[PDB]
Amino acid sequence: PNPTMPVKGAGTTLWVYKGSGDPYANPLSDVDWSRLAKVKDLTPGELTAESYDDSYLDDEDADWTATGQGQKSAGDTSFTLAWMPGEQGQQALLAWFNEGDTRAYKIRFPNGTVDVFRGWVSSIGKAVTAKEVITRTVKVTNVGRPSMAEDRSTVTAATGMTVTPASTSVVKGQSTTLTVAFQPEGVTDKSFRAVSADKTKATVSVSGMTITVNGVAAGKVNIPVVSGNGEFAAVAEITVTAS
Amino acid sequence: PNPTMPVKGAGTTLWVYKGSGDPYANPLSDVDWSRLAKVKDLTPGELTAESYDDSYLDDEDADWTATGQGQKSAGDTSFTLAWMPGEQGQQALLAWFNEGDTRAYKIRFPNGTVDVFRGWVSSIGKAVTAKEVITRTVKVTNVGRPSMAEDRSTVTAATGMTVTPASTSVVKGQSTTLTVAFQPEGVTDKSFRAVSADKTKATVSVSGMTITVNGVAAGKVNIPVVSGNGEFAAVAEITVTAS
Amino acid sequence: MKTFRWKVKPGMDVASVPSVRKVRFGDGYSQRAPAGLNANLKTYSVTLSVPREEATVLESFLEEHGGWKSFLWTPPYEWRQIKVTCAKWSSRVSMLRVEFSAEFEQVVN
Amino acid sequence: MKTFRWKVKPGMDVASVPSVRKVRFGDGYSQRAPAGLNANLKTYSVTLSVPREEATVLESFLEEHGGWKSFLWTPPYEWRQIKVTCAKWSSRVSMLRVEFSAEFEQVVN
Amino acid sequence: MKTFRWKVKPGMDVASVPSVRKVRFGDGYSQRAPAGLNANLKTYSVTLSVPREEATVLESFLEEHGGWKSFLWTPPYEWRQIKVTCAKWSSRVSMLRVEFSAEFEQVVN
Repeated sequence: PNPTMPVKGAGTTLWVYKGSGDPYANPLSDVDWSRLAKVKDLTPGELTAESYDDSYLDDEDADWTATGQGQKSAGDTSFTLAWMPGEQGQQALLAWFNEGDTRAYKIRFPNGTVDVFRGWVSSIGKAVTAKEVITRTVKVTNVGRPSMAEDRSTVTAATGMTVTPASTSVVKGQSTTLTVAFQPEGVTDKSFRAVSADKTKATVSVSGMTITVNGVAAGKVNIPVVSGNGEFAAVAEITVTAS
Repeated sequence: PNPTMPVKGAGTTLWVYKGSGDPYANPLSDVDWSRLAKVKDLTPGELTAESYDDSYLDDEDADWTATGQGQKSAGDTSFTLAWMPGEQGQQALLAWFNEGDTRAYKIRFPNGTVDVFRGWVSSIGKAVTAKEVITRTVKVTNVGRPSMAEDRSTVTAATGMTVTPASTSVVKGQSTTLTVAFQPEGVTDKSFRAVSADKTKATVSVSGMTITVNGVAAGKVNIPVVSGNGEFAAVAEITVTAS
Repeated sequence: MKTFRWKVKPGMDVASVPSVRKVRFGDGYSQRAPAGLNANLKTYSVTLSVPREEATVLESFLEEHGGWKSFLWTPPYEWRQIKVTCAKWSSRVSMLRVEFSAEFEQVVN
Repeated sequence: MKTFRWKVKPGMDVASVPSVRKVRFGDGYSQRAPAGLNANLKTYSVTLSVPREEATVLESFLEEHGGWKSFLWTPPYEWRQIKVTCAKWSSRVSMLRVEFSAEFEQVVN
Repeated sequence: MKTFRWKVKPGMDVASVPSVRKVRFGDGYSQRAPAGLNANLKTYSVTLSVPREEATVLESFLEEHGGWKSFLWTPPYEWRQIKVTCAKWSSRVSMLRVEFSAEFEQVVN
């Protein structure tokens, strides 16, 4: 995955946001993103711009016209993908079209880079021919300023994660905090998500680098944590005492 | 008929409602429907939506234009079929054009799914040429809200996620097979991933289900497996022996 | 309520035409004086586009003041809070949105 | 008859233009009053499109009142039933439809 | 402040309209005189286009003189500096720029 050399463009994936945080903040993490599979083809948006006139009467050299840049559009992103009406992601796409809201969607390239736009569905088509798989054709009109791949030009790549949990007794009506160490050379551009095992013995609450386990029921509870796209993970064990 | 996998499009039928009830209620039954057989080709209408300006003088970062989804239109559905004037179904189509009422028509795909539109005939054509069948070409302008196949789908979240590993010994140069229960009362529509909590002793491969646990090094290794975005998860244990 | 908190569309006209005392007979000598103290109070041809549900709220705001009872407003033009009065505020109710054409004349009292 | 049952398609013009008493003092000062006692009445620039067979019924309904007299109508703007009067109702005939343009004026009576 | 520094883009209108005393006699004859003593003054229909930040400066310059008062300007027509007064200066706001339209009237004073 070298982003300073040309790449062949095979394996480019497409995702649509379904979370609540800032979509431009951490687009490398595929946590709150739904993948649209079987992409037949994809034409990205065309960042254009309009021109204002910049020729004045008092100006010398009136022989040559002059202009200037104005408001830049984000273009339309079109793509056709295999039609699977019974698969989640196409249902979400049709709900996105019907509701009419402006959501974020990212394109991941075979480069380690991601281009995330914001827009709304402006077209939903379908091609039905024999001897060829039925395809669904979608067009998304973009609004605002997008987050290009040239913005995320630092990427520390992390490659490190660990957990130091309390792993101690938890009493009823009280909760413990589990330590997470995520400093592989300090600079980091990755995230994580922690969950419970049975959701009955103890429950997890994670918000902003902090993990809190509350002992709903006694026994031994297991907590798995997965970071970012899923490259790294960890497991913790917590004991809850009835008394 | 699998609505979650791409289909080849051969076997698509077109029907016109001749009943008096609500066509959108149960389109799956052809009771009050007349078949328009011998269809040379079909082209479903494209669902489009106009745009309204969303730029405001009080906005900051005005360099990029903003818009919003306007009013949706169900497009025009075209189809060319074999000209058999004397057979009922084409005379019904001609009467439909002649009196120009708004009528319902459905398209059945080889998936068990159906797309039912509602519109009026806007064009009736013919193509006379020797050495090939005379074709009647029809165009229909759709009015109002269509009932797409995705509207008739369903989802299940019966909370039936379970991880069944071997949880037994393994030696160098071998592998072990894991299992995931993908039957929350049978029907499910969610994805899952699995990754080792250390990635230093034993590796994991998510090959169509069968988490393959490979004992590169000895020790007790824990592998989290998380389904969806973190709705449910578990941790499997593998004890790689010294020998 | 004393503050117009809605947003206006890009193209808004601002007319000034200040008030001066002019004396000139025919095309001879001319004399000009600043006339009053608050020379030009400007005028903004404001246009808005709002969903059909908020049209009732916008018209309730404009109707309660009803020509008199100036209200505070910060134009996107000089970003300074002023006191303005509206008297026409015509409206057009499309299928999904409604457009408001109002005239805000700035006042002093 | 009392109620107007036909429907308005394109997006009407809803003009308020309240009447106020305004006095303009000297150096920028003024004095404003609401002039009247019961709000402003507001008028709708309505346009119908009807089949050629139903245009006679609409004409009969609009002519029975005959400029004077008021009928009930719920505008698709605030969804509050009001009493209105119509005085012109121009109509243009076409091959299969008739397009009516009219001005409905709200009345207290 | 004395001099106008902004520049006019599109192609203005420079209207002269000299004032003359004309008497029309009977069978085709007449009698004409220049009426005044010092030429004709001419007026320029000027339009500026400015970024949304400099529009405040341009407005301050045009409001300081306030209809009366004169400022120096070298028109891109004869390149001879003249004294002019502006009295309307309408302005239309846009997303990134502001378009001023004004009428500059030359004055001897």
